[PDB]
Amino acid sequence: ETLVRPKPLLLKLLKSVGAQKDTYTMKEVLFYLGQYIMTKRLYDEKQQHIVYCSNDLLGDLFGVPSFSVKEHRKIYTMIYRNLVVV
Ligand SMILES: CC(C)C[C@H](N[C@@H](C(=O)NCc1ccccc1)c1c(C(=O)NO)[nH]c2cc(Cl)ccc12)C(=O)NO
Ligand SMILES: CC(C)C[C@H](N[C@H](C(=O)NCc1ccccc1)c1c(C(=O)NO)[nH]c2cc(Cl)ccc12)C(=O)NO
Repeated sequence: ETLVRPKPLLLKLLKSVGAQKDTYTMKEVLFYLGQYIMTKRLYDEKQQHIVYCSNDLLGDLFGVPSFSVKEHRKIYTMIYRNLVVV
């Protein structure tokens, strides 16, 4: 699998949910992002596919006020703008 190196702000976010490393697979990045979204309760309680991220680090990184977990290609792109491959 492709190994990626999150930029400093994304890495800070990942490590806040127990990520240990400086290089990751995209699946690991998505896993830790999910953990962040879950533990901070950023998902809509009625519509769990909706993530709210205005005035959160996640929003500043992704460049959106909210997104749907179903927007896979977009999420991949939003994550990728915070990476570099290694
Ligand atoms: C509220 C949400 C975090 C719940 C979580 N959903 C995730 C999920 O939909 N993953 C499929 C997927 C596939 C490709 C791109 C984005 C998302 C998911 C996960 C995940 O690790 N699910 O286990 N991580 C995510 C990160 C982002 Cl930014 C968006 C979605 C996910 C879940 O546990 N469903 O049982
Ligand atoms: C070899 C090839 C099939 C790649 C595929 N992995 C993709 C992947 O990196 N998934 C994690 C992920 C997916 C979407 C955003 C961020 C992170 C991936 C998957 C996938 O189904 N992984 O199991 N789905 C993707 C959707 C988009 Cl838009 C972009 C990437 C993926 C894989 O390893 N599948 O077992």
